[PDB]
Amino acid sequence: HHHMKTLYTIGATATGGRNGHVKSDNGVLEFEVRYPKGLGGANDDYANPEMLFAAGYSACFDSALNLVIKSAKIKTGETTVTAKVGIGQIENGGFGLEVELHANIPGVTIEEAQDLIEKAHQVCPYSNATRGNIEVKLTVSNN
Amino acid sequence: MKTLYTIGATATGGRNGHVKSDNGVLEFEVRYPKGLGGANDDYANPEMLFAAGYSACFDSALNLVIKSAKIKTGETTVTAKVGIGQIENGGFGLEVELHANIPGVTIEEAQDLIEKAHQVCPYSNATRGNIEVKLTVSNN
Repeated sequence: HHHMKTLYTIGATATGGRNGHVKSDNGVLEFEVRYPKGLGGANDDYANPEMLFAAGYSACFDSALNLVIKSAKIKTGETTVTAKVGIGQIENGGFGLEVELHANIPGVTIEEAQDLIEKAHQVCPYSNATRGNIEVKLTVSNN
Repeated sequence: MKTLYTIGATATGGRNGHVKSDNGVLEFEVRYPKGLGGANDDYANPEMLFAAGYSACFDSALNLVIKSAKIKTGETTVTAKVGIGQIENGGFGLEVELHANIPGVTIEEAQDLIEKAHQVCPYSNATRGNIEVKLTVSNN
């Protein structure tokens, strides 16, 4: 039991089996999902849950990074975050993820950049949700 | 781990957040929802991406489990409801209500299927023990 004061909740529904469909409760997100070619699918034309995880994690981390920057009143350029998500088979026959995250923070020193991403990595819910379970390699640049 | 597939995405845009997968298949804007101080509820956000991804991951795993057993069912549905709140480090954490519906089976069969799916789905494996995932099943 992870008791917290819930600030916001959002739902989504998945249907359609192998040729899947996902829709947020409010319709803001709605699209097809399919297995990608590298997992035995027909093509790479559609989204999949691994891609949704990369999209969500990159956005979560960039949002947390910008909150940390604004809280510190530090001048930076516009930040960028990339998330690369891999899937493979794990020990029980299930499947698991691995993640590489990279942030770029223009206009700061590397010490500042490192401090900022360290804090962002504690703020981001995706980082808190995955810590200890999967590999999350996190690096920062200041280009 | 022997990696079978990898996919990337990039987020940028500052106050006008934008996310794009490496291949352009997903590209959309993100903003804070009203409940977290944002202007409205017209945009995606990372909580919504997690709900979409988890529901799809779990439904995919469930269908793989069903097919491996050659069990006849109706079309399944999975809902994921994702909450966010402040946690002990001063940062923020998720919580999930995950519900599957499996038509055409007994509730005991459905429970067995979701228990197996919860070991297959990468989102379940990645988050286990770090967030509460209330997992239930129906057979409507």
